[PDB]
Amino acid sequence: MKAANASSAEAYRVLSRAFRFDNEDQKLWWHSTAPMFAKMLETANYTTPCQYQYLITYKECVIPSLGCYPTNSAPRWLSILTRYGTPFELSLNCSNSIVRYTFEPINQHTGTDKDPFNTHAIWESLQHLLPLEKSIDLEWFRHFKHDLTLNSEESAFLAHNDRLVGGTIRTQNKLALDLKDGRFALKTYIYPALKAVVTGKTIHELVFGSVRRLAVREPRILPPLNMLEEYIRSRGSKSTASPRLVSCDLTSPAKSRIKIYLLEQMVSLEAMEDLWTLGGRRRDASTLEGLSLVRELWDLIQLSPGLKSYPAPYLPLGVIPDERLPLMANFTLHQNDPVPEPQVYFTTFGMNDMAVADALTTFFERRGWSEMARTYETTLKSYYPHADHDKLNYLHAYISFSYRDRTPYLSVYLQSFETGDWAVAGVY
Amino acid sequence: AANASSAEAYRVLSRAFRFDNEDQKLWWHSTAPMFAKMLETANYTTPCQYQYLITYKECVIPSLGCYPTNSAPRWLSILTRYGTPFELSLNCSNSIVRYTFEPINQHTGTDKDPFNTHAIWESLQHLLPLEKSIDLEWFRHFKHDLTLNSEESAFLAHNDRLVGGTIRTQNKLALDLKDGRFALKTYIYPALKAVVTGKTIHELVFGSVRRLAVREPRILPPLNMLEEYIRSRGSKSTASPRLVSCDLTSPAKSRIKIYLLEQMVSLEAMEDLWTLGGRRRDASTLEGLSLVRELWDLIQLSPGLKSYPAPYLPLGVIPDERLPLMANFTLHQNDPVPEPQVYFTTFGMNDMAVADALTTFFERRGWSEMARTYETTLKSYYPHADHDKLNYLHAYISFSYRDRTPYLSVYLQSFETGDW
Ligand SMILES: N[C@@H](Cc1c[nH]c2ccccc12)C(=O)O
Ligand SMILES: N[C@@H](Cc1c[nH]c2ccccc12)C(=O)O
Ligand SMILES: CC(C)=CCSP(=O)(O)OP(=O)(O)O
Ligand SMILES: CC(C)=CCSP(=O)(O)OP(=O)(O)O
Repeated sequence: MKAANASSAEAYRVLSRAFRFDNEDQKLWWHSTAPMFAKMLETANYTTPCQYQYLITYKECVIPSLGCYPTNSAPRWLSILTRYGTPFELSLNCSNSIVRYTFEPINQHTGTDKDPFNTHAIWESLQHLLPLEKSIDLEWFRHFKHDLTLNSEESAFLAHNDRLVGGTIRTQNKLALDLKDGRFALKTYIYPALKAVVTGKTIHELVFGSVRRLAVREPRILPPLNMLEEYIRSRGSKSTASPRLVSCDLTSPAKSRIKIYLLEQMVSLEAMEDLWTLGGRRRDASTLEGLSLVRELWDLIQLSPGLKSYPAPYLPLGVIPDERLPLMANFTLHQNDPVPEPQVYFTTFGMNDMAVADALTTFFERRGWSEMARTYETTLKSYYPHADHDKLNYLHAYISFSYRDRTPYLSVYLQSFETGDWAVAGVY
Repeated sequence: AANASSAEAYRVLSRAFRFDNEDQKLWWHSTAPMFAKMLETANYTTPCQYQYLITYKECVIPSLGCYPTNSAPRWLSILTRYGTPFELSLNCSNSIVRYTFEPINQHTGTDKDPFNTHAIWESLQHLLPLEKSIDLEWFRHFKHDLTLNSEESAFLAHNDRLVGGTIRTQNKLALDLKDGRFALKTYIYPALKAVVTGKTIHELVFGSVRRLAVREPRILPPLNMLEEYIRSRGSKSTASPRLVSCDLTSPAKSRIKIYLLEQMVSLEAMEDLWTLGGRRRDASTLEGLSLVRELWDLIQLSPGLKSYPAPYLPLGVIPDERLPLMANFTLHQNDPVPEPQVYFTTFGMNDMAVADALTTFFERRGWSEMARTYETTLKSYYPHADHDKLNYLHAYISFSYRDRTPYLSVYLQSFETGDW
């Protein structure tokens, strides 16, 4: 019985017939990622015009910022975005059927001596996106980018001394788009790790210092920021959780979230709960309903528990993972709520994909997400229709969970590379 | 322009050798150019070069498992950060080439031997007839006490939640190649023993040496001192027992070396290991301490507490990590004080910088040849590498100060060398 194949997605096929590509890399990027992208839009019930709209913006504004087509045979920028270092990833917000994607902007100067840590390329991507969406605001972006990524002089200093960082993934910042309502919302992610190296500060001081400075002009972010920092400090100097990155929405400050992400090396339900409740600071009924769903997801997904080291910096393409990763959580500073809001990440990368898709579909059924439950596995398989589906262990990078307005919110972050007809065209 | 693949013994043996599978052939071409070039530059005689390379090819290569690639199942050895089961070291102070490997056979990693506790017996069987001075008395003792038996293996295999991402290596062998003969050593990793028995690695190792000391009372004093030193570091010590080695030679000639992993990478940490927390303060200890400090100053290890790294790295992935220090303490039967050897763990550091540090140290000791040829030879092992960007060749530099002689070895990535 012939099976569904994302390369048959009509919007993918039509756009392929329409599009001008002026280099090979972009063309490869399009054919590598668009089948899954178009198929995901379709199955998430985006109207046909919206499928076209989003795939065109992606092709015209984003693909030219994904650098050369990734192979193991030629140099490429390795992005912190995925374990394979590819600078593009789709996520399906399953609870709302919203498609999002994240990319790390890369341009000609990325990784050359003019931008050895890729701290400049993001401006050029913003330049292409800004005219498309009136609501895009860069005020907070500029602030965090200035405080938390390498400037030019820090870059040249670290490039000369790059013995200090060896094989460190260099990503400074990434952008993501939430696709909704014929519009998009823009988000950024900023990785202060190398900024920490060069300033001799810790990522925590950088992140919290920058947010405090911002709270001078935006006092409403201060109360959740204070609670967050008190929670972190309370975990002590041997905490298994450490600040890793910060995100904010690129819209007006009044509407923008700041999200502070902790890497949590202890994979256990207890560690997850502690993050969820900020060590028992959140005891409200809403938190507790959310908590029952965290526990349910924990029990379905069956992550391998225990302390997890940092993984190998990246996996070459084609390499089957043999690893399990730290959890993650972010804490959102809402301006209308004094208590930071958590979102937790079940880091499934390396786990059996069909098992994980089964855990997901069970969770979907239980939530009454009838259609999600019905279509999820079939659709997932269609993204990689030539794979040995039962042996895949690298599609599901993360499952997110938060509980917003008494509403379960879940996204899956999926390997997004060499999809559809591409493939034909020990210790765990 | 030097290239290890031009090494004559490697070229000539490559014309001579029968290989019965691809894996052994790949292993030979992957490792032999560096191994032959290393023997050449360490001034081994032509006959020794051939002799060591042949025994290596015939007795050892068939025990290295499938050729390591990222795209097929292989045994992941603790021996290297890439899980490859072969590594050459050069004892720079004596020009002695040594190598370590983890025996692997057909049953390794299967339900007949899921933790690779049996393969070693087969490798020993191949080596024994070549070296009369091999003795297994202490080896049998330690392996018995410190590695999984068949029963514990099946239990652990059925309960591998208890293992998780842990590298499973039970035991390794090393050959010191001197004077047309070789001395055999073993390294025994009691980590999984500890899981199944409920013992700490400390209890296992010290318990095992104490049971041995019944038959060999002379090892007891340095063992008591080592243990008193370790106990003195308390339950939150950043140093803990990791492995044990002994020579596979007659007990009267055999050293037992107990290894501590030291997560605190600092000069202070290294000095404390060197002097066993101030218990060693004789002139010879202090002379050695000077050299330790000088090495410290030259090598410039990234200081601070180092976490356990990823269990292993995929081949081809350059590291971004810095690792704990190591030290071993030797129990000599004629000396009541355990003798330390410390390890500067350079893995992940810029290799040319480390090579420059080493060259300077060689100069200062007047190892004038060592200093002249080291960088050149090192480059010739990986002649197509972007040498200045390499940060994974030097795994470790060892140092001890033996009968008032500086003793130094470098442990080097030994994989895909020469014209690979
Ligand atoms: N790979 C990222 C985590 C991540 C996965 N998907 C993402 C999408 C957007 C931002 C971050 C992510 C990290 O290690 O930190
Ligand atoms: N890889 C070993 C240390 C080591 C490096 N080279 C060696 C050679 C022989 C024995 C041990 C080693 C460990 O992690 O414990
Ligand atoms: C998967 C990880 C670690 C980060 C991305 S979180 P995100 O911005 O996608 O979160 P939301 O869009 O707010 O759900
Ligand atoms: C490099 C590490 C951690 C261990 C091996 S020590 P070794 O047996 O090679 O030391 P010697 O041969 O006694 O100098």
